[PDB]
Amino acid sequence: QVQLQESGGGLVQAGGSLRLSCAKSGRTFRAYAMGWFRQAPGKEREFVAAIDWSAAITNYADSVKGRFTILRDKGMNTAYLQMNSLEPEDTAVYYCAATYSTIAPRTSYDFWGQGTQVTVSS
Amino acid sequence: QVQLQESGGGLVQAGGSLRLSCAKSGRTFRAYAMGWFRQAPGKEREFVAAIDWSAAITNYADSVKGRFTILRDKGMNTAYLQMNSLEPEDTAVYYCAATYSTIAPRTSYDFWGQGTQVTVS
Amino acid sequence: MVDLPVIQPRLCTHARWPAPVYGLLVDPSLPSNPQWQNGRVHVDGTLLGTTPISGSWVSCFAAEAAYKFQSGTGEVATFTLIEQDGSAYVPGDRAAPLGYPDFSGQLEIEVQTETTKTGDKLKVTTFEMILGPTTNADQAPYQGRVFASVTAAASLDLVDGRVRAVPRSIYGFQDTIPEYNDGLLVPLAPPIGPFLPGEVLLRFRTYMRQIDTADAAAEAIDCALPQEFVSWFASNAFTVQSEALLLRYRNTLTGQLLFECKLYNEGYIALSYSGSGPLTFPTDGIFEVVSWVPRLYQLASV
Amino acid sequence: MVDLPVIQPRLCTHARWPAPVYGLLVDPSLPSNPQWQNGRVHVDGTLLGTTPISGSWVSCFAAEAAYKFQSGTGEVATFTLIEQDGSAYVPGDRAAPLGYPDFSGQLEIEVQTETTKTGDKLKVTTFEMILGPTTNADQAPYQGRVFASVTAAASLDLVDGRVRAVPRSIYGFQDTIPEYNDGLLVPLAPPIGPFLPGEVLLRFRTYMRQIDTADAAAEAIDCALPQEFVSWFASNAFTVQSEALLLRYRNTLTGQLLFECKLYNEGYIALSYSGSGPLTFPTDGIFEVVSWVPRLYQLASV
Repeated sequence: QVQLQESGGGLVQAGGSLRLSCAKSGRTFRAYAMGWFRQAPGKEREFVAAIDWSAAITNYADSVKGRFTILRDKGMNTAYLQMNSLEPEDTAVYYCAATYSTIAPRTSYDFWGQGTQVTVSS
Repeated sequence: QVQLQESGGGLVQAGGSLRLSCAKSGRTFRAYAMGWFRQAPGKEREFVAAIDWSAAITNYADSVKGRFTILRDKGMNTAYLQMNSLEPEDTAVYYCAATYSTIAPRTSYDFWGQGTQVTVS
Repeated sequence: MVDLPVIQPRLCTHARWPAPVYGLLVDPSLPSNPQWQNGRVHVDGTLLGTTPISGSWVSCFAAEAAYKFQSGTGEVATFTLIEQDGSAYVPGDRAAPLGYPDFSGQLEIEVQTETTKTGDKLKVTTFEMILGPTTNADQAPYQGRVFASVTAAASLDLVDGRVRAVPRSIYGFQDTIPEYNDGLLVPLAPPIGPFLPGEVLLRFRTYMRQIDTADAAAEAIDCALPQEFVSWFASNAFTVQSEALLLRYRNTLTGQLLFECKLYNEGYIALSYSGSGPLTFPTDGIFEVVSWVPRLYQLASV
Repeated sequence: MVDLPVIQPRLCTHARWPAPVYGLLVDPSLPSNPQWQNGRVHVDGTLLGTTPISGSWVSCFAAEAAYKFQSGTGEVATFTLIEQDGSAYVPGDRAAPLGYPDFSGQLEIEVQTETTKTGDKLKVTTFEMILGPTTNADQAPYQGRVFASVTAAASLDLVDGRVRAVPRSIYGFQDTIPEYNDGLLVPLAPPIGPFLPGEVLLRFRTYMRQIDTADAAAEAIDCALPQEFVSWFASNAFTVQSEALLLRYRNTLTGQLLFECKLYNEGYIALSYSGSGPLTFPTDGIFEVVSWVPRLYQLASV
């Protein structure tokens, strides 16, 4: 069956960098987007970034534009989130997800990582 | 504009035959079914029969199966309803209709003819 | 001298629908003298009708497409035809642009489209187009204008631009020439023929992707020559010595004769056959040229 | 002696995607020795890789299809491959059945389908199929098994049966060989080459129906020879006398030489070009055979 495995979560100082990676394994039957979501303690799961299968289309949340980049190679099973100028409000469990699509959606993702903790200390 | 011109209604005795015909005129931009609906006084417009553009598919209302035959030439603009063993319950205004389709649908027709009165003794 | 390409019919391309040749047969219950406009070439390489050299042109057209939404109809495409190489289409001594379909029914076509309505921006859109008969869309490919449409609840917001329409499927197929000029006369390649008494047309058969009833047969379409034979005559410069060529169709491994036939120099093949129903042949033989022969040359019966 | 079909490139069929040849060029910035599996033939007529004789086979496949619905994924097609003439496919000394795509990305395909639902019973259904890269669908066309799928809320109630998949569009195109054997090795036609120093590959270019963003370029795909050249060599029995044929590409009308090139007997054309960027040529010229030349023949620079 389809699995996502993410890593690269840690503690970093405000204004620091961190890089998350995700890999998909198992059989998929057509093109799939890969995205990053986050969930801070108590609050609701929010979209961070997504990239299409062709790796030509990206969607970002307004709060991460000019700070976070999502990376992927055309048709390939790994996605990366390069998180720069990190701020304490970026603290959360970051989840990898994938979904059947020719674009970079913001919602309705079918496949989910186990999540990785990012902590930014002021 | 799509127009449907009907011929062949009128008065007939119980157990007799009539042939309705319907000629589509005006430019259409893909395949269209030709069909017959009918409306008795006080009742809703109900489905009678329909034939797809290819003239290979027919649907009939249950109440007319075995009595009525719809005919059409492949891709052509004229449909015929051969109505045999007519009965008083068959008295209504018969409407030719047409609708873009690759089948013979029983509902949701876009184009409508004037209607012709059919009266059985 | 005139030779033929060494290619088994089952490895050849059909000349009227873009698919493999699957069948080889005679059937005297079928119209004897069809007026096909594709798959028509003289032994001397003279193309007739709308016959293209490239198999990829067959049952396709290119155009400047203009799109509008018309509520109760849907999305309407008006196609201003060009030749498939991008050169201007000019009304001339043939029915339509080269490769334009030469049969009737409703074709599903596919075209590259661009939309502004948000999702994919470049994509491929299917339209429905009536080739024929008349009393439908008033098609005029002779004059460079044809019409297609598809059911849409609202505008697809398509951008005008260049397309090459390729065939997806046929609905209500009929093997009679389409509406080329809104009911007006067009220049046609002549009916195939004539045949000696007892001679019948050899048919190269393929099957068309169709919309039909659950129990319909495969939808057969026939042509006079596979596309490899068409391009072979057009890309060669043969000198014609007589009215016909005797061919022998032989088993590729043993040389066993399956049948002899005549390639009339006007681009059609006759067998001498007296049965009333269809007769099929192996598709894994080779045609060999034997000799120039006169019109009246009497073939061995099959 | 060797001759070529008298056909302008612009009137020829592409050998890797089923469309007209639109462009003729060299481009040193591109991969020098591509490992294309279609459009590969020797001047002596030996077909290489998955190269079919018929243009209709290019970027297509035939199969027994088995369909299932899988909540969350949609309708899934399992294709057990056959050769496109209906004969059995056996893993052998090439990557796949004849004409199987030799590029990567997601191919929208069309197949005849039969449903038990109400409405159209025989119709054409579009599926999405990953060609490559690996880490996607675990395709094994070398073994005779590939998978496609399409979004559906419910079972499409499709009947299992024989299909011929034809290409509608390409998404995420990349000109590298697809996943032939679930990431394992397969027998391959070797890279195109070699070239003398200064020599570059002549490319016959077409454009692919694509799914992309608004401001994408046409999606270019190149081949070594047009399909009419492939069938010409395969249908002739030419004797090879040395490493290459000297060709002249001439203006049909003025007789003016546009360039000279070497057709290597292994089925690719070299020009001497030292620019770093692409150089396009008119597509309305004619290739003529001058003579057999040795491997080390020095072409005039273009």
